[PDB]
Amino acid sequence: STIEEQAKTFLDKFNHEAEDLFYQSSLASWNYNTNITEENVQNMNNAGDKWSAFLKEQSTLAQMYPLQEIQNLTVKLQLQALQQNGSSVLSEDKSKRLNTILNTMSTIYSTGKVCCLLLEPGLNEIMANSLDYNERLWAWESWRSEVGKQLRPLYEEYVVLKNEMARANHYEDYGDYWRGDYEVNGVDGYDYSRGQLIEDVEHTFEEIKPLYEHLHAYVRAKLMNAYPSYISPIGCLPAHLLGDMWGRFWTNLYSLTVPFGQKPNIDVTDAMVDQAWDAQRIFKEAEKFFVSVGLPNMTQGFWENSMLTDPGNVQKAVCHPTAWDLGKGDFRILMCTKVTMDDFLTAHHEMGHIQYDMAYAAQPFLLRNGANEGFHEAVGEIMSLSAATPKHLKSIGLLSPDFQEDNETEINFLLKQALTIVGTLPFTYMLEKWRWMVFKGEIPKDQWMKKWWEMKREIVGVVEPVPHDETYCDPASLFHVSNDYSFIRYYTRTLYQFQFQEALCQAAKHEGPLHKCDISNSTEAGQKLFNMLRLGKSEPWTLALENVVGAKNMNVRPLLNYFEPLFTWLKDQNKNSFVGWSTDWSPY
Amino acid sequence: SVLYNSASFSTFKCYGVSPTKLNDLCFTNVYADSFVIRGDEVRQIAPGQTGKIADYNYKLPDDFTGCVIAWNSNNLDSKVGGNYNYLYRLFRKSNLKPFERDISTEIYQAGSTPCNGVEGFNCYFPLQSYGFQPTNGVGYQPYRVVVLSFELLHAPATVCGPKKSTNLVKNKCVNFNFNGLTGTGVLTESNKKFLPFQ
Repeated sequence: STIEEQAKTFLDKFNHEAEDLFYQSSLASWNYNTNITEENVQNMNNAGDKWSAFLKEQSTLAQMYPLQEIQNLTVKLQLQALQQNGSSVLSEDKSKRLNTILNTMSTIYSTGKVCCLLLEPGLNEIMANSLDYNERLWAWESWRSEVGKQLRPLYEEYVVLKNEMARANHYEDYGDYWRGDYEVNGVDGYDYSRGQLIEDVEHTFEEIKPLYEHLHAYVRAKLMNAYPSYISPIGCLPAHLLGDMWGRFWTNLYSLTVPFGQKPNIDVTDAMVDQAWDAQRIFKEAEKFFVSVGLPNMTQGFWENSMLTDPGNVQKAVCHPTAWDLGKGDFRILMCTKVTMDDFLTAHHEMGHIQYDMAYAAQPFLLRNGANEGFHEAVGEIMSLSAATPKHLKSIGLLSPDFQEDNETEINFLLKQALTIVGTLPFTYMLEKWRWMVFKGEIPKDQWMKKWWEMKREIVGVVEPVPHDETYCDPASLFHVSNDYSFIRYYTRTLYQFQFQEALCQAAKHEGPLHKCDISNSTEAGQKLFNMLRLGKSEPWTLALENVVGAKNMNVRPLLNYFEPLFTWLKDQNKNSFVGWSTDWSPY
Repeated sequence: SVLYNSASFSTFKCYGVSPTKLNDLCFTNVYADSFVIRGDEVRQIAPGQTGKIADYNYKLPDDFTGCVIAWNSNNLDSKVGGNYNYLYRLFRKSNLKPFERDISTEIYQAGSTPCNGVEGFNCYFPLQSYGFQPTNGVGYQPYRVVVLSFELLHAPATVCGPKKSTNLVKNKCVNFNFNGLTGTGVLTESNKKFLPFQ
């Protein structure tokens, strides 16, 4: 026997044993997520202990296999994600010390009380619905003086420990670990080194600034009615006037900014009460969306094992919107589905991930994963975007076939989407580039506050509402930082949302703007969609993008076509105030 | 004929011999290979396939003159949370001829190191466990496949088919056929007797 022939024996040996252990790890955790019981806590720890020990002992037997003699454009990609060094490459002393920091930063963030008052929905309502300048300021200033102080010493050690871990896996700094997933090396023609990922984003960000300047000027000129003195017509915006605690989610600002009071958005909540919708017809109408397009249908066990109802009074638990994948043909969804419009738009988000896992059903367990971390959520965004067009809701049961698309109605529809998709784009791009310079050496350890505040005025446009010092720490109180996660997956999610939508809407005779498109009864747009979903981890992300769009690089052009009517209305409205912001202005 | 329209089987494919011609056809020896496999392994049971199940476990010839009976249970059998009752061979260092059973619990040798007894590296366990769970989809359900073997040798075939009998009309000059003797006459009653062995 040779090398590639004996390598296939270890794959089938591991796949026939990992799927049995991974199914017990997800089944034990599913019982705790559907019924609060102390007995289910021990079953999750016992199932996770055997899974964590079996994965580490099988990776050692694959270390002696050469990583350069297997050529098949499929098996080579499986060994790169299995023969990795991982967090156990360091010594036994620094291994247990690094895991302790990850548990302390998550405890303070989850128990951060302001005396008591919790974060959400505790301080979330104060930072949104308040209509005052001296009321919502105390909720933001006290959060940095209590949570930022307890996370400052735990964040300094997080930089030095994670930097040495990345250098042991043949890299430069810690920033290369998050970018190593997009890096492709070993195939033929589909190569993509790290020298190109650094320039793909910095170029498209220069063209989105004119779109952000018109959106930021509309929020600044709107708050001048409530308080003219506190808001400068040419200045920036304080950090306590963005809705979110960290200034990332601008969805709460939609309640204070309303362009049209005559033609508001559509509401399909009352239309489902008369048509008998007992939280079951939502999934039935959503099933047809994945049938007449060219995608596989559902299964019989999907409607009998996935808890999609209410726990009632005898049982109670949680239901965070997150898709599950138990494996071996078992797929369940844990979402409390009610009878309103909020649950109708979010039903198609996790539903797109179900068709993703069903694409690579005949593939081994080592290929049941996306090409990158920024592609899993990209499948759920293109399904929820088409599920919000009034034309899509007209051909189904709910809504009235007498409603037509109005020019003034689309103005309010693009405003709420610009405060979430591109609303967090400048904040994500700034926070991602700021952390990449800490591990390198461009930002000193004692110059975090001096660098973080001077970059917000030049990109986001947020000054200092209250003078601080070099002791506070703002980025350490983030859900994706205190729990060890990457923020680069959200930046590419907003760009890949419009790239995959323009390709499907082009074959469906829906050119021009993307807000009037409707993916329904289109067999051609469904064939190209299943190609990149079936590939999974078998092929790099460069091939998955060409099969739908046609290229291998990101582009901001499809992002501007969806906001074309919004960019024109903001230009003729913000011309009376000021287009831009002055970084030399300070409220104090 | 009664085993085709019984409405108790999922799939019923016949190769070579038609499913509507074996009712009155004689067969020498009739065999039945009853076994249970997975859902994706049902398509592999065909004269002319290959893989890891139809090559090392149950080998099928190039030509097949019979039917393939397979239904679904997924109840009265199987378990929740995994199946730990039956096993199946995955890899094997040597091939097997068609119509041959392998009951040797040997160890597959992937590398060049001698296995059979000692494991650890390049010596994996070939017998794998199933996954019959009623909470999965369709391709993960147990299907009991009963392969029928229809052979025709020089031995006198004693397995044919029941002939359909009719009524008995008398006092009429009609046609009859008794023991392959085609005749046309009147079947009138008789009082004399013949011999019991004739």
